[PDB]
Amino acid sequence: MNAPDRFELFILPDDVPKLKITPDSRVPNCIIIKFEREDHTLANLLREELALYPDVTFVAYKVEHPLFANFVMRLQTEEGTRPKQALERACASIINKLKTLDHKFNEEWNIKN
Amino acid sequence: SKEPKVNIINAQDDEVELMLSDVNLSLANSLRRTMLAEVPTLAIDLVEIKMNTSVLADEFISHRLGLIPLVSEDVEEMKYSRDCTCEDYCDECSVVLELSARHEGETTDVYSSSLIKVSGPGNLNVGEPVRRDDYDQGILLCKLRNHQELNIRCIAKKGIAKEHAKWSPCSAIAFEYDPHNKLKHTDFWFEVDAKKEWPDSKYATWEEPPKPGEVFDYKAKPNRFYMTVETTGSLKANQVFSRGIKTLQEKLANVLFELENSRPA
Amino acid sequence: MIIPVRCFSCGKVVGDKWDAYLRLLEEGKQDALDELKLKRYCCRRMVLTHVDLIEKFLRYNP
Amino acid sequence: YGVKYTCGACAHNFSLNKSDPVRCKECGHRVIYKARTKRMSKFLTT
Ligand SMILES: [Zn+2]
Ligand SMILES: [Zn+2]
Ligand SMILES: [Zn+2]
Repeated sequence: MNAPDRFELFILPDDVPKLKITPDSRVPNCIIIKFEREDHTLANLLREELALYPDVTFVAYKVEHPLFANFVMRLQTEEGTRPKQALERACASIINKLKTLDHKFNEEWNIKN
Repeated sequence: SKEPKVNIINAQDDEVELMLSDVNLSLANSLRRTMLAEVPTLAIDLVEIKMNTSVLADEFISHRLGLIPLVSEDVEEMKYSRDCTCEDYCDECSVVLELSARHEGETTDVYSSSLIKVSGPGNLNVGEPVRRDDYDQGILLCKLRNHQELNIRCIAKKGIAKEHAKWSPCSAIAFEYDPHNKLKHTDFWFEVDAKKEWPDSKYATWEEPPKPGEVFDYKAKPNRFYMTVETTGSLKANQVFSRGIKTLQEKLANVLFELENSRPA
Repeated sequence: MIIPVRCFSCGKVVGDKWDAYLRLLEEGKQDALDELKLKRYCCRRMVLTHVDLIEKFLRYNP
Repeated sequence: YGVKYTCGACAHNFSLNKSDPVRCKECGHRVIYKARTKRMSKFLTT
């Protein structure tokens, strides 16, 4: 009756970017990234790998409200180092970790009877 | 070989126990849910009933078939009806099925085995009534009496567990870590003795016991996770792990891709 | 009212398992669930609680 | 090809119109259902 169409939990709707990045005025060298059609599955994973770049001064994320599949990610880094980059890096470190995983799980498997 | 590492334990066709070490829980969990919800599959989605004298109603059966597990091997070389340039559907993005059931044998049953595959499979593993039943007719759709008929026509499509549960190929997944509460990520309830009143897990044997004389370790983090990946069919227990590991990756990709599309301007 | 394909709770299929069960009773006189491969109670309760009405419905004429 | 009304018991395709009585080709039992449609009905699998 009033509930959305299921496919609104992953498909971007009419003109909408996965990412929208906004500068934060509250404190220097900080940003808030709006991720559209996403959740903890991906949020918390990005949040995590950032407290890994000891070059990142801050990193938390949140789901405004459960009805809407979106989420905000706030990042702040050291001097003259752009967080967006740290987002790239910490994001890449993620794929590799998984790239390795995929592989280590395949050779491993074959050795089964 | 490199970063995180696996160490499979007893594994079969409908399960895959294994230990995942050298990874942040955060990341284990992420993969956890990804299997549970976002791996492309193939389920019946549209049902065009023609005749039906069964005691079950139209949409009741319709539901049923939505759940019947279909093949989803080369599910990846098919397209989402939403992206296919064909008005409605076609061989390039769907699998059509037939079902005819006339009551002749004066209780006749309708098993998922009774499904035809009227459209062109284009020579790719997909659209098959996954049967694991001992006899050879897995999933009793429904029963019917004397002269009750029933003619359908199903159309299957890609989709995922987000869109609907009728998709996710996961179906239950075990997850545990640090069986001996060393990290103290829990405060055991108890009347007198926590340890005696709280069942010890079968997982406590691949990690060393506590050892009293030691003070509380703090700098230690959640490393190593004992899991188990059950499958319902559609995709091989192994893949339901691989593909998972990969889709999560594809997503992490666009987050980096979408990124790039925003630097030029 | 027929058997429920796949368990609500976890998801594991369970449509086929009906006849196997209702059989391991009548004859083998038996636990049944356990061998049918129905481990954790979520799916367990699924089978062990189904009351197959369809049978009685089927007893009706046209 | 073609069917109009059916009987509550002896499900035998009938067919009528005004004043032609409201019974059946035998059984007096004056019930009768109005058999399914020709235009197929389309369903969703959720
Ligand atoms: Zn198409
Ligand atoms: Zn279950
Ligand atoms: Zn009559």
